[PDB]
Amino acid sequence: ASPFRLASAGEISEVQGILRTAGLLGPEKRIAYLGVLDPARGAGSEAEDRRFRVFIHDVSGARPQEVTVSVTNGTVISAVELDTAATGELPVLEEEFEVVEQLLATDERWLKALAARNLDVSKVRVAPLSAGVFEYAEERGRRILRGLAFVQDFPEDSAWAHPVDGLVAYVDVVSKEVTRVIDTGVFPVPAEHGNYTDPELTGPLRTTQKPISITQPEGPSFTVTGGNHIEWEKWSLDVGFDVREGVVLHNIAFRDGDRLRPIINRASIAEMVVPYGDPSPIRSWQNYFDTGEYLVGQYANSLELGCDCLGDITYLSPVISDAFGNPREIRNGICMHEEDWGILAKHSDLWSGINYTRRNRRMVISFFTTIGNYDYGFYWYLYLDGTIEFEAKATGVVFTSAFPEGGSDNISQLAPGLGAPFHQHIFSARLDMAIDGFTNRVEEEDVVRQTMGPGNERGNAFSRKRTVLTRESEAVREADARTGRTWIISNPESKNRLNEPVGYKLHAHNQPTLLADPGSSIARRAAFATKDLWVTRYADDERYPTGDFVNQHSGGAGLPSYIAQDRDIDGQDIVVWHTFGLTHFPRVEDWPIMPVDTVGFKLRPEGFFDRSPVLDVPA
Amino acid sequence: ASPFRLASAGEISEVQGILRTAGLLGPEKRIAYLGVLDPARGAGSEAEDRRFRVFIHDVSGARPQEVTVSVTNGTVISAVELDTAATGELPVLEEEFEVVEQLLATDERWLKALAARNLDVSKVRVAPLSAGVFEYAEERGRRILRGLAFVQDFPEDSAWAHPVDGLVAYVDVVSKEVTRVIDTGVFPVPAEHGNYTDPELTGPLRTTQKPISITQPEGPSFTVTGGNHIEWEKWSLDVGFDVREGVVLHNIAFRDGDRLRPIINRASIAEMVVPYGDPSPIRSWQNYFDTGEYLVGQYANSLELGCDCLGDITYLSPVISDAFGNPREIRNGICMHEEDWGILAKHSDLWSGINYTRRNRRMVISFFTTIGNYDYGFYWYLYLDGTIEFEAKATGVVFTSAFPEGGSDNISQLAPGLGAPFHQHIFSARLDMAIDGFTNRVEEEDVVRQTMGPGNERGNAFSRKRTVLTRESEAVREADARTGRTWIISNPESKNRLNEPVGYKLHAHNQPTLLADPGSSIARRAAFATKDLWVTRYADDERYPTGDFVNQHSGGAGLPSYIAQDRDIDGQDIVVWHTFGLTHFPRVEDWPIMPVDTVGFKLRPEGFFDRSPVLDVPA
Ligand SMILES: [Cu+2]
Ligand SMILES: [Cu+2]
Ligand code: NA
Ligand code: NA
Repeated sequence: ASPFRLASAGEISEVQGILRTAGLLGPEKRIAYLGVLDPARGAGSEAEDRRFRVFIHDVSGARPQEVTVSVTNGTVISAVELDTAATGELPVLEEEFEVVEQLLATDERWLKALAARNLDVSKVRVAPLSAGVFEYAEERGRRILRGLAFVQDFPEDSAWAHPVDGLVAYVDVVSKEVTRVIDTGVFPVPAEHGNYTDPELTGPLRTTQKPISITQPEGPSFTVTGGNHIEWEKWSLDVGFDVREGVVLHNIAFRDGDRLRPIINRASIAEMVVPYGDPSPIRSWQNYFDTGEYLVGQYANSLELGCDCLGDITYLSPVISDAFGNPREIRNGICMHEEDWGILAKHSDLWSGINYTRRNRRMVISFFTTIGNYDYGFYWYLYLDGTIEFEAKATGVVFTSAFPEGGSDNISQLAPGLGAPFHQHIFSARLDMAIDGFTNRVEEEDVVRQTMGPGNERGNAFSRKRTVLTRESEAVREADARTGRTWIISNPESKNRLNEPVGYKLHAHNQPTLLADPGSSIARRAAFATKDLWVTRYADDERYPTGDFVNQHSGGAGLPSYIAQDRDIDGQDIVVWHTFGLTHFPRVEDWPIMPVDTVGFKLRPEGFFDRSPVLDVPA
Repeated sequence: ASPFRLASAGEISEVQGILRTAGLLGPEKRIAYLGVLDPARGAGSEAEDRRFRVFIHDVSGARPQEVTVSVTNGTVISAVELDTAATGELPVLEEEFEVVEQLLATDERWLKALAARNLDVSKVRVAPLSAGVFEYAEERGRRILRGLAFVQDFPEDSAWAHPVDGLVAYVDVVSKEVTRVIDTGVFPVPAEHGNYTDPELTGPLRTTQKPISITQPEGPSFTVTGGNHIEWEKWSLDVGFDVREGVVLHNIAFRDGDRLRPIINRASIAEMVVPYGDPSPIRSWQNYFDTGEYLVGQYANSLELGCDCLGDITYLSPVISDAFGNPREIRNGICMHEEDWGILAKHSDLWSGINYTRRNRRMVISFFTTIGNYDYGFYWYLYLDGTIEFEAKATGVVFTSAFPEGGSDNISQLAPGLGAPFHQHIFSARLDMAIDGFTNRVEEEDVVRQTMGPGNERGNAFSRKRTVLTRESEAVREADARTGRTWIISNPESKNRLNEPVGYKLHAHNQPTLLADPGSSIARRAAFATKDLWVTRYADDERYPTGDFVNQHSGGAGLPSYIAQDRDIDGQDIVVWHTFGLTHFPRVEDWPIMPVDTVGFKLRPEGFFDRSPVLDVPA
């Protein structure tokens, strides 16, 4: 059993049948989102009712629906009609990716724009880009995708090298009308290729790297039971998978002697946004919610042994729905392994003569996804000493434009005539805290400087302070790297042996948050991304910092709406949302394919244990 | 042949023989410091004379001396008497460590303080602690160590568990006088032991950890020639070792096509200080410059295969002088290895159908040192993509105190009665830059937010600005994490194919800098630690941010004196000094032996290459 087990191919086919028989899955319907619902609070005495939540899109434009289905009983529990002009459009479907390019290929404004630039339509790729919400009054209630063009010179060519600037199209994918074709001027299409597998670009391959062999003679130290339940060096957890969020960790706990102590109830990356900083109207509207608009889990890669994942790997192969409700297995979509992590603790003592050295290790659960030109690896780490860590790895090909003659304040030049507009990748981690159980609170810790004076006559003293966040209206926080600011999640009703409330300290990377003007559409639609830390009271339906239907929604859904409830968070069931991101001014070294850059955060035990928890590690 | 070769055992004897011949190294003399001198500029082309610099301590108190000698010519190049009362005492000798406990063991005042607490003198360890510069007029012209006591109940007991608070003693280690014994009250000596190899505290050791086997069947991809010259995956450099700074990197360069391109001429950790923030008179004077006062290189551990350095390791065994001028080999004091570093670049393309993955690696050069309760690992990494990184790893046992009844604002409780005063560990990296050669300049790069308005009507635009630091007076910089501030070192006379100055970008961790009041003794003596970044014009004698003689030296030397000369740094031979540190509020988890915490920095190529430099890495 386990009410936390991964969705099976059978459950997904059951959802399909159930929907099909209740009349909700006609020829014109598409599954836009499908995932398992988590167990409600309490509810632990009751046997599984496996439920699935489903967004049904209608290609004719009739109303979409949100449907909840019980798989154990074979019934629709509810179906609600969606007013998308109110609550937002449905996520972008894989099959809609093509539709932008095909619709445009017969539009005469588009054909004429290509003809002016001497581009063969059969060689012109169109990226299917989400819309946002700007000043275009005809777009309200229309399902829109925007289109930017890239030239592919041949089947295996990297079209990203050949952007067609000065030209953008807006397209109603439902009515199949091109609503606008905006041409602001021809710009040369950058000429050089970006084919990073072409010997002409690689030059001769290095023969100098000798193999590194990583093996585990006696197998790994972790177990997997029930399909997805891990135990490893005192840690216990379940590894979930959602087509929108990707890997999601459930019931993170740590064995302290006799007791299994809970730390985090659910951890996920609940949204991520890529806002572009170029004020040209070709691009000034682009802001991709890869998570909320495109759904990152659906494009999770199959990870190749010795290539994506090196060493003794245990795979999970999550199953998702396609657009028709058929199960699709993502084979080896999640890697799980343990690795050596250097020195954990070391001391050679001058008085005892004892020399002591122990090594560290971490458990790694990861996947890797691809959304158009980006690729992102999501990695969770658990260490021996109780630390939890997340890390995002951003690679792929940068999104390109022309580089204007006489330069730019908003774009980098990567190759002759080729630009890469400035942008950010900003993630939100939603951490439903359970530090020794659900009664938690958050404190903001600052370092406190002290003035030389009485009490401090040498002027060496320094201290720190902690401020409990008591209500949601005062739980919207910014980083302050100058005063070493962190946030402690404690349990005021579980004390360690020194009679202090047990806790975990969140260490942020303190990177810039959203740069856009606060009056922008993006600052409203991705308000989560303007502050580094938010604390909300737990509620079942408060899932994403951006709300449930991100595509084309007007603003303030999600975290600003939740926080407006101004609920008690002081010693309550609470959820922490940490914003963290990369601000990317691309470099020549990022072209034609980019070296991984990274960002993340970590949580460390802060008086959680009664002493170091790693004294029982052997040499 | 190598002008950058490590010191040999012969070279060291040679210096002792030359000093002996000169009448400089009689029986009352000690070598407090000895290292090889780096070639002067335009040299190896002017001369190639092999030279050594020595600080000679005199155990009778006559003035010490600084002496430069040529080991090839067998001559003294210069010798100067040191007025230690003005320019600073010499580094503390390993052989002075026991002197403090020894002199106190027969002092009536110390014996009376111990009696009052019911402590057997034979059981009481005293830590030999640097003295700094405070308000004690009898200290002028005296070589002082201060002492703090810890009880050791048996030969293998960790005495750190048993601090004897309320008591401190000052000792003139040359005249063998105890100058003061301060007793502010009896404090219970904390009772629990902290013996981390004791099964009482360990519990049964885990049997769950399976082995991880890391091997290189065909050997490592790097070569080592000339004893310390490394070449690895396009990188080239020389690994030096100095008794004060530890491992030092020379001539870091990167082969780009048919040129060896310099990046960094010399890299080192040129100081690191541990200031304490407890206002108790027992501790308010403590600030240990483990580099400048104690010499971290001295205490470099012999590193054991498996255990300290895992995988296929090539060791160096640098050679240092003893206090008598005899060579002493630090067997296996430096580990060098390469290691797999996860994904380098990855992309699955929706149009070309090509899936591409490359793995990263890094070359690691490290040592690990022990200073008292103290252990630090210094790690330099070079990545395949051009990135250079430093990491410091801090572990050991925390410096303890009593925990006062009624709590503390400057001290954490670790065990019943057992305190750990708040302190920082702050490092200074001295980076003698050579970006494509010596003509370098530094630019401070801030993100620029833009106001919604004409030219940015949607309010999405963001940019950045870069400010050339032209003169030393302008080049004392602070971090600003909110505006994502970094510093670019570029060569205005060396342009990439896009006609931009080639450069490297420094990414700092933006941790708190020195917290002490700006009027404190420590703020002046560790002035480098109060700012994140400084830039100086290269000068042979400008070596340490704290000057040559740190022990009992007031402010007046080092980085603020260098800066005052206000030299041109815009397209010149320049040196970057980067302050970074950990602010340590100890936690229960740190006791009785602390898990590694880390801090560091990195430099990444910024338009240095003409495209990615890792397109030639094999699958
Ligand atoms: Cu980017
Ligand atoms: Cu510390
Ligand atoms: Na919670
Ligand atoms: Na230089």
